[PDB]
Amino acid sequence: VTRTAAHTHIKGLGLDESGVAKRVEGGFVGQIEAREACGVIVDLIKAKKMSGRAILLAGGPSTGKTALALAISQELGPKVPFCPLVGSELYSVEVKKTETLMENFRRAIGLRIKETKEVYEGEVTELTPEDAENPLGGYGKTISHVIVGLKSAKGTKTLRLDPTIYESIQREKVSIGDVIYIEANTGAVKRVGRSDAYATEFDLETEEYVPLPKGEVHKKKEIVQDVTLHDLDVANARPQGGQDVISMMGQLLKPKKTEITEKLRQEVNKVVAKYIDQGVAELIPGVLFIDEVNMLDIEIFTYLNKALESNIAPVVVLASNRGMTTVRGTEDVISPHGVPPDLIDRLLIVRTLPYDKDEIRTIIERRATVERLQVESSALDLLATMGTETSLRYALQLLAPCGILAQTSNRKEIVVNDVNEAKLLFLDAKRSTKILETSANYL
Amino acid sequence: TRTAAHTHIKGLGLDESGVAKRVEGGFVGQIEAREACGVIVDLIKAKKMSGRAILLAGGPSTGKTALALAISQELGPKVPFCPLVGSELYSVEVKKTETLMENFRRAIGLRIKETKEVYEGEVTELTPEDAENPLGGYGKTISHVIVGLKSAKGTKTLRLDPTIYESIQREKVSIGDVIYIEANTGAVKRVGRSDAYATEFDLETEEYVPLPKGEVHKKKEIVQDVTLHDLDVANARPQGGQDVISMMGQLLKPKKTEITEKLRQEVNKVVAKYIDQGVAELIPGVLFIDEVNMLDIEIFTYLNKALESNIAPVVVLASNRGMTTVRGTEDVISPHGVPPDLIDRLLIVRTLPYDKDEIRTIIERRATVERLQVESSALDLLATMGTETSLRYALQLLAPCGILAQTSNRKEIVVNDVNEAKLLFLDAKRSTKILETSANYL
Amino acid sequence: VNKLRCDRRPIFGKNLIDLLTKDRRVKYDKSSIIDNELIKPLQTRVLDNRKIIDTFAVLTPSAVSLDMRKLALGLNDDSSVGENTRLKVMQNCFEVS
Amino acid sequence: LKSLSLIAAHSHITGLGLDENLQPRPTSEGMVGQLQARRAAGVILKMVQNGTIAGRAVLVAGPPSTGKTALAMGVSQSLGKDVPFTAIAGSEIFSLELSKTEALTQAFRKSIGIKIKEETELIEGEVVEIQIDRSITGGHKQGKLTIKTTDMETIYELGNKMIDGLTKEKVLAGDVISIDKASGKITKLGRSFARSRDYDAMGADTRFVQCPEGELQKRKTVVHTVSLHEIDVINSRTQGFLALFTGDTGEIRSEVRDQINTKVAEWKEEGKAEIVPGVLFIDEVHMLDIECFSFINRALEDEFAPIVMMATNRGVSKTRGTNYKSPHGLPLDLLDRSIIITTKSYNEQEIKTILSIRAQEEEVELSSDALDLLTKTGVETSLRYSSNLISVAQQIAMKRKNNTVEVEDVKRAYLLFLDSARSVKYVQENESQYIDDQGNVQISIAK
Amino acid sequence: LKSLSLIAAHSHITGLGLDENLQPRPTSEGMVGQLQARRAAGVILKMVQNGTIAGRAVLVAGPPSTGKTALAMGVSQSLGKDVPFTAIAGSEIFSLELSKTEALTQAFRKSIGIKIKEETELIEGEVVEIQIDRSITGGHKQGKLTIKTTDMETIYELGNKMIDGLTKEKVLAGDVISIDKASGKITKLGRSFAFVQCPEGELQKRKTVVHTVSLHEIDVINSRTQGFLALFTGDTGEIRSEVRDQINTKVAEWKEEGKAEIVPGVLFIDEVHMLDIECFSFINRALEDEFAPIVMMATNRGVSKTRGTNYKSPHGLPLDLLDRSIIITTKSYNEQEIKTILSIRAQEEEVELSSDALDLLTKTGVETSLRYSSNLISVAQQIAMKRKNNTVEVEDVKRAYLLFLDSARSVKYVQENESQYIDDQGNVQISIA
Amino acid sequence: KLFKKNNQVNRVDLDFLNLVFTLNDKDLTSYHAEEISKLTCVKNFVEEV
Ligand SMILES: Nc1ncnc2c1ncn2[C@@H]1O[C@H](COP(=O)(O)OP(=O)(O)O)[C@@H](O)[C@H]1O
Ligand SMILES: Nc1ncnc2c1ncn2[C@@H]1O[C@H](COP(=O)(O)OP(=O)(O)O)[C@@H](O)[C@H]1O
Ligand SMILES: Nc1ncnc2c1ncn2[C@@H]1O[C@H](COP(=O)(O)OP(=O)(O)O)[C@@H](O)[C@H]1O
Ligand SMILES: Nc1ncnc2c1ncn2[C@@H]1O[C@H](COP(=O)(O)OP(=O)(O)O)[C@@H](O)[C@H]1O
Ligand SMILES: [Mg+2]
Ligand SMILES: [Mg+2]
Ligand SMILES: [Mg+2]
Repeated sequence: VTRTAAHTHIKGLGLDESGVAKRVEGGFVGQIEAREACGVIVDLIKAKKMSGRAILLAGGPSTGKTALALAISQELGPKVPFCPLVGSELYSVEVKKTETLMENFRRAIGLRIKETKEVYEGEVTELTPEDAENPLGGYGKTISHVIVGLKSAKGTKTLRLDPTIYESIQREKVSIGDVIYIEANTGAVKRVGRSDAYATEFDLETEEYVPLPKGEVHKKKEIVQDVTLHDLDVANARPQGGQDVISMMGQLLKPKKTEITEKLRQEVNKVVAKYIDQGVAELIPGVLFIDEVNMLDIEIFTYLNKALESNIAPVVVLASNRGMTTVRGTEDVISPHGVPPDLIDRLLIVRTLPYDKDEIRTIIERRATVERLQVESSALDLLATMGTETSLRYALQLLAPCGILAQTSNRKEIVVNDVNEAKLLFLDAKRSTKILETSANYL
Repeated sequence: TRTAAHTHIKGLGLDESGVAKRVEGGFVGQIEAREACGVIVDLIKAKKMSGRAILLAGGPSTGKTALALAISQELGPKVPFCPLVGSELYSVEVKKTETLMENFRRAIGLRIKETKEVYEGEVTELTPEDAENPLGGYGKTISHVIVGLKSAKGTKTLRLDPTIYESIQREKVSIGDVIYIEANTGAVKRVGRSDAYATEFDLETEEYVPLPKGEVHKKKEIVQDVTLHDLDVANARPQGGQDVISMMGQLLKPKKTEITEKLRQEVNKVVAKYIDQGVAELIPGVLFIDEVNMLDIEIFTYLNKALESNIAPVVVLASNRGMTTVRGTEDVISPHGVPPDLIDRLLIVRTLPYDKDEIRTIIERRATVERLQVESSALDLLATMGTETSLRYALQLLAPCGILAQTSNRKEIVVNDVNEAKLLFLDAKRSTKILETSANYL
Repeated sequence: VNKLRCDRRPIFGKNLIDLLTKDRRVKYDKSSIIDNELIKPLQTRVLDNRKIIDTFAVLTPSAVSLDMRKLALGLNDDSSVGENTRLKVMQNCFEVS
Repeated sequence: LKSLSLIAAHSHITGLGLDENLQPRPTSEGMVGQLQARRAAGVILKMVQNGTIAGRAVLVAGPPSTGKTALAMGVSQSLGKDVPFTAIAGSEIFSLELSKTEALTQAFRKSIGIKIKEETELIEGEVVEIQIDRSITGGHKQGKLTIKTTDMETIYELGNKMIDGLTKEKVLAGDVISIDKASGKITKLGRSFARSRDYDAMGADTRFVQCPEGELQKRKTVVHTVSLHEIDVINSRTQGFLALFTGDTGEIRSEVRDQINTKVAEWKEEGKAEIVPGVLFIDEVHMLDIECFSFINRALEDEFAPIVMMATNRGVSKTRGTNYKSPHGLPLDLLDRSIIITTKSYNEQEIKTILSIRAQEEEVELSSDALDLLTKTGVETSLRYSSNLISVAQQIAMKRKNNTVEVEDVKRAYLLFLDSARSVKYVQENESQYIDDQGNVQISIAK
Repeated sequence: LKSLSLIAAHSHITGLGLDENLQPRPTSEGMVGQLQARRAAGVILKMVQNGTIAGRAVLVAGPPSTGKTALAMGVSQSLGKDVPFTAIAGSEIFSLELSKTEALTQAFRKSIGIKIKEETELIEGEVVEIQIDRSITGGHKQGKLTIKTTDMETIYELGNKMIDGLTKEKVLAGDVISIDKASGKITKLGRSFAFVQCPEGELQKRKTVVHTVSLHEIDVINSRTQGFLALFTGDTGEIRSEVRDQINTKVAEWKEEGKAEIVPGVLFIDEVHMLDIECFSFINRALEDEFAPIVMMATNRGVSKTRGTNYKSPHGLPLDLLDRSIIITTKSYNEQEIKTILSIRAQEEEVELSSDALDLLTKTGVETSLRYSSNLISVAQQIAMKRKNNTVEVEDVKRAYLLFLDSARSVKYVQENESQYIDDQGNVQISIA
Repeated sequence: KLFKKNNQVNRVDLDFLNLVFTLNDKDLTSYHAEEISKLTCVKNFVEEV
């Protein structure tokens, strides 16, 4: 039913109006400084003014960095765009990593628009060229356009169309007495089917019979549709696809994505700035979250140096789980967190705190209540000792097989013999290394 | 007059006996490379030698590329010179082998002489032919057009092909328009409406040109030179015409491909037929390759068999390294970045450095070519900077001292101007000495 | 219609189309030579080598799947493309040799 | 003005800001301080504006927070239009599909442009009526329309292509055209008033302003600017134009470069095409390969060689590609043929002046005490941290619903946003928390 | 005739120059000295001329200035026409679009050719008059012309394609044609009176035409249709082996039917020392195939480390390659043979030399090298030519010696000037004091 | 067809907003575009309104 995969127990940071973080609130136990400081970052994204700010989250495993990343991603809400990203994913062979990095910086930002469109629908009566029966010399009158007389329920109107939308009308195989759907601004054509008046013409027909559309012929509505600025950049970069041959071959010719020049982004945010000068759109920043920053190359780091000096780069949150190590792409450079010291100078470090035995007991406890399993107190103390002996992820990993053995033993609660059977059937890290220390022929 | 590290050398400047002067032709010192370079100049003037490779090895600011412009200026405009860099031979359309052997076909030249016919005149009639028979007939054409060209000194009618008639239809000519038609080539150029129809309309976009003087048929001979590689591209791919079939022949496959040996065999076969008729004359040339140490081992190994080939002329190389690793090889250590088999068929001309007084004459003669006036104290100071920082830093600082002289309204370079050039501009060792002290990677 | 034409009209070419034909048209004339007889271009190297092609092409791709040629381009009786894309494409293919 | 301009670190710097005698003012055009660097950069500016010399390389060095990239930004901003400026990165030349040497040659061809001009005719005038004539079976259209202006009104008969462009672009009697004779395309610029109310839903071709003056047929000159790299990939092959847009070019044959060099020199000798010597700027040139170093050592001596400005940003270390630690991070063959400009640190007053002009650029009203404390924490930590604390201080002030920035916002922004050295002390105090070099980490609290 | 021939280092060597008993002469056909190498190379020459055996590899080794590449050039020059000879480099197989193994297989398919013959008919004779007949509206041309020779004069009626080729290509009554029936194309050879034409013989004659095509061409042609465009443009590579196997059975069936006869060619690889171990094991398999040409190798390096491994294998090649191959070695030359080689280079370069200039040039050829003297003979005629005499004097050889320096002399100059030249660590004294 | 659900409610066309102008050098010049975009009027439909 409800799928839980190392998450969905956190509904945000859970801070008060004064700022002081609670001990037990919102799937979090302990970690006051990273949650309250993370809420300061949440308000910093809610400022809609700041840019170029980079805050990395550094700590050990099982400490809550990615859980804090889902806490800020859940605390921001669906109206603020969130872009999950891993530093291992930025390597590309079609284009450089620079285009994917700056492109992701254009992926973090959002921009909501409002626009009205016209809706036409009705039953097709006549498909015929125009006359205006004076010849005027210019034509034995036509160049081949078609007046489409759409018969709606509440009205009957005739309209003149382009040869391209008429070509899609020829594509839909419509005839006299078929209900169509035609959009004015876009030009897309959808057929609903044959009208209900011609259902008695034949006894069996593959074309379904739809009723006449109610309402007028011309309809208008307004949408508050949101669309990211990178989606406008791909819309400004390459042709996507159309219903004609020239648009589909325009897609088919060069569909391979290329690098984008700066002047194209200047025209995109030029007409976007014209849309915000008209009062139509509203610019809102976002979040680019990069996982495993120590896996990045030195070229992406040095382009991050100039990229954080750029304007549109929003509040970017990083996550690095190392220390004084060698940077990838460098031989002798030793720097903290795998980050060069110039990028670390413009970075902000939020130190993560570990958890005690009772806090491991509340992690296993609240994870057990979210997992909807019933654990006895003796097995809870045993899973607390395994939480303080092997790891946190081994106890949270062994929450489910104890319930599985409880299901096979028909028990509704986790017992001592079930978690000891989980100790016998499944082994941790140190037992695996201790077993693999004794080898006959590379055991 | 634009001067960019050159144009002060008008050749090697050797005597008829061979002995090189000390100060002659923008050169000071360097007797062995100039006189030996003149032996190479006569070796190109032999028109018999081929496969000879002479590399110029030396340090920076010693005069290897200046000697390359000295041999390129000493040969003259009649001898073709092909400047080339070893970094430029890398290509992804074709291999580096095709560009290397293609450049070996670019060095050679071949001058031709040919006569062409020139037709011009005012168009009178554009009409198909009718006329008679030895055995009776009545209905008559496949659509050719007799073009009656009315010149000044003569009136003649000529029959043309449908392709040149199609270009005549392209030029939108009519009755009474001056055209230009070439017989052997078939190209059509319109000069304009003749001056007799200038009074037909008061305003017209077509300009009014006078009638061409002279006869209808004209002939002349040209001593036009054209390189053998230009004949190879002319033998390789279609270039472009005025018809649809020629323009689509260009548009279909314009991407350049590798050339087979049999095509070059037919090219120099009919070229050898042209030299058997006494029409053309074969003259070798020079392929000069810059930065030979940047070449791959494949271009070196194709240079081994390419120097064993016949048409490879006197090729001059320039390498500025020593016992280094060859590009494309891991453990091979060889002098000049050149493999020892290619270095065995190579000839090394050692370059000599220059003293303090020779640096003073380089700055002196470069200052006279640069048309700047330098005082003796600033000349000795630029001599000490020539013997302290580099030669290229003093020759690089010849111009800002004259700029500061222009801002200070002075006509001569003074001590404070070159010391201000020392304060505003820094050399290599001051830049390294400053960058040695770093707070956060200065 | 006022906002429609106000949104319609600023369609700026990023450089020009006269920038494309300005820097492509050569000031040099035609100047035909024995150049044109010297070529034997590649698509007529297909035509002139008809005997070597007719004598030396023997082997056949003995395994094939029928109606894969129609599906590889997307033109069949049912696809995501429209109805006269396959017709106009099959006609422009039907004319081009 | 409508180059896209939000608030950048390099947005306030507009022009070098020098006098006619090249002595720099203290406060001029966004640049405060660095008198010798701005004067020498003005010598480079008049070196590009002179254009009589070429093949010269310059280097701008110095410690961080000095603005060598801001100095080159001031040179590029004071350079003006119609001169090409190429700003590439030092690690940008490393590519898999393209070699580093041929990409560096591509930048050296991108830096220099060519101006080519020609003259075309234009007929602009108001349409009175349109009367075309075709046939119901045959074809062969015969167009006639009337063109009118203030002092001319004549009827123009049209050809086949005029009715081809006249029917594949919708036009009316009220609509006004401007026709080029050489191009053959029609510019439907404006309308009178006549035909708008014919259809409820119409086509896509409606255009109205027109109120014209002047003569009917006028001839004006058009000038196009094109760099040498564009001519290189265009004369490479036909699909080099598709590689010019898609970026799938690389490794061009040098016969295009040599014959294009002789063709450009012949265009200079004939007087047809004039060229503009542009500036090549390379950022972060310290981590460059030795092959590109020797390639610059050859390519600086070519004839068509633009002025190269370099910004070596690192210190003395080991060059990539070799084992020895060369000084400056560059070999001496590069630094021998180049001039070096160095920058120095700033005073306490110049940081307050730079934060004041960043307050003028960001449109932020600051108090005196917040500028003094922000100047003190800008002297103590860095320039960039204060240059971002001025941004967030207006927003901690904005949450209190006043535009005035108080000292409490700067103190809160100081205790919230930590410096690098403070968290270096926190990292060295918490080394058991952070993961070490050997991967060891204490993720627990008690032993 | 008229293979393009300027003055090469390998231009004077024309043929191996051996007798009927295979004992080499001292001076014969441009090759002087190396009696055992030329005799063993003559055994290889009659090994290719025999053609009854295949799948054999040979190696020619020796010090520099011995002419192992010149010996293989003498084998290729004495091989004659109609036999394919492939001369590739050792570093030529390294490619990015093509694998090294498939490029080596491409060379192994390039070495062996196939002769296929057929018979065609030809009608050559002088045209008297041409009388075509068409219609102004309908079409359907009906051509008639008269063909004449010394003993035959007849009128030939023409079809549609004869008037298609007769109107595509301009021809007159005076112009004379030669028509092939199977090809259908017209050869407008000569013209009558104002051309060449002056014909004899019968009107219709049948002659045989023979075409030579290598197996690599059939491989890329039978790969796909655009393998012909890849045959000219060179964008081929990595062909499927079903074309090679079915082409091998088709070639064997053509040999069994007697239709197509093949010519065993020679494969020559230059600078084979820096080759990959994968190509070494690929040669170790490919030498045992049925259609395997005779391979001649020229190992030019010494004992060093092979590329691809860490150990220093002897000869620069693994022993699996040298086990299945024969090795010919060359020795150094005497003092008289350098003077003889410079004399025959004087005969090849058309340079008249004096006796004392040949003696001093022989001495500086013994002291330094062969190649330096072989270029000093070229420049000595031009130092002589600046004095406007064709005779070469000793002053030109001494001036050419003091101007053009040897490698060891400038090695002494480099070791004396190590402060001037840049060192291994990049240090260089660009100043004086 | 499962992803040919109703998109045009929540889709912008993005071809009407003059943002596919990378295809505008195929059939439009420079002075055609400047002379065509200098001339777009308000104050005539304002007159008829
Ligand atoms: N303070 C906390 N409250 C609740 N769960 C936590 C806390 N800290 C860590 N966890 C749990 O530990 C698991 C692993 O931590 P994670 O954030 O993945 O570490 P890392 O970021 O080093 O990979 C997460 O699934 C999370 O549910
Ligand atoms: N004879 C000369 N007179 C004056 N200047 C010279 C002379 N020879 C060389 N130079 C100077 O040397 C520079 C060219 O050095 P070059 O020899 O090309 O270096 P490299 O040896 O590294 O190729 C030019 O700037 C030129 O001013
Ligand atoms: N004239 C100046 N005065 C004070 N600070 C400056 C000046 N110019 C630049 N800066 C500071 O330096 C920053 C840029 O530093 P940068 O040149 O990128 O250092 P690096 O190149 O070492 O990374 C700017 O954001 C600005 O805050
Ligand atoms: N037997 C020979 N007869 C004539 N010339 C020879 C002979 N052997 C070698 N040579 C000369 O040696 C040169 C070729 O040397 P080469 O074989 O390239 O040296 P390596 O064996 O080091 O590759 C040619 O110029 C040729 O004149
Ligand atoms: Mg040089
Ligand atoms: Mg920087
Ligand atoms: Mg050899």
